[PDB]
Amino acid sequence: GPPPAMPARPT
Amino acid sequence: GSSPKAVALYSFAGEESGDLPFRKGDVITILKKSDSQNDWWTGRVNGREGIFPANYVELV
Repeated sequence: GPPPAMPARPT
Repeated sequence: GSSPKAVALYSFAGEESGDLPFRKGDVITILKKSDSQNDWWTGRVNGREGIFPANYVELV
């Protein structure tokens, strides 16, 4: 499969 | 406890100057992490230090 969705960047 | 290093599962190019680019299979030294893989960690690889998506790596 494709590379996965990334997490939101850190605060 | 958590491994000192992780292996990249997928390539990551980065988008901004503080990001940490790598290719699948690269061995990253983890310098700062959290309990979550749905987060960004800090690592050293390929001559750079910076942040990257933690779901892109597997702890060794």
